[PDB]
Amino acid sequence: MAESHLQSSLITASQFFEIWLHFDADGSGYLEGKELQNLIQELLQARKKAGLELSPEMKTFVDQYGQRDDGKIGIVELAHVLPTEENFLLLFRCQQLKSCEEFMKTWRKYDTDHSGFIETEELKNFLKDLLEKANKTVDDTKLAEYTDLMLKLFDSNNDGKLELTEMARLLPVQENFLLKFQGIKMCGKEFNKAFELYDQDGNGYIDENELDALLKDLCEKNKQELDINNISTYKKNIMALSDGGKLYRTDLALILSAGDN
Repeated sequence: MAESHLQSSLITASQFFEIWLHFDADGSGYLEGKELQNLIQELLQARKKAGLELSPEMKTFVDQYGQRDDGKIGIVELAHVLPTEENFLLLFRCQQLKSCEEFMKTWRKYDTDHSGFIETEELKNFLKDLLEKANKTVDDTKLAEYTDLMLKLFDSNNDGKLELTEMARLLPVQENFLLKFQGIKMCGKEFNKAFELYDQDGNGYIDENELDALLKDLCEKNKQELDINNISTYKKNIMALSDGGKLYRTDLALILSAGDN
């Protein structure tokens, strides 16, 4: 399989994911630790095997990441090491067109009434908006291949819908909260409980201040991931799923749930 897809095609990011899953051991949804050197070694193998040199990004991926033992990557760093789909990647570059959080403000923009996760026809419309912004057109082999892998690799209940952490695995893991938040996971159950606790006004809604309270709670719960030097930063973050400074709990149900709702 690796032998094949690595040295073949214009790997879309579903098949990319297959190759990735071929060494995404932990299933972190991020190429974790030593499995990167495991990747990297199969990559450089596929390379020297099929007689393809390990191109300076892939070769540097071994030279700079072949020792990223305590490392972790999203689809982002590998998507241009394994040359996935460079033009399709432009929308993937929209997850990194500024930040890992402000694009999330974009992601809920299309959805219906902001359900917190885009549905099928709605994510099948998500790309259309993106198509109007990539300054290209994002061709059929970009739009569908890409819309589909988002909608699949992180379909949270196999409903044909889209929640964050695929687009957020395709998000730049820099100032994101999206990987810390996969391990931070309360549980969708205490998630529901805590949200009711964050709803201390009894409004049935939460605004970005109680969001920092969401995090004062969380940090003091999972300080190995959520740290007080960025806690009002995580407030900055989740704030971007919610609507108008005022968080409806529909869109802040995937950050801290677990990767579900």
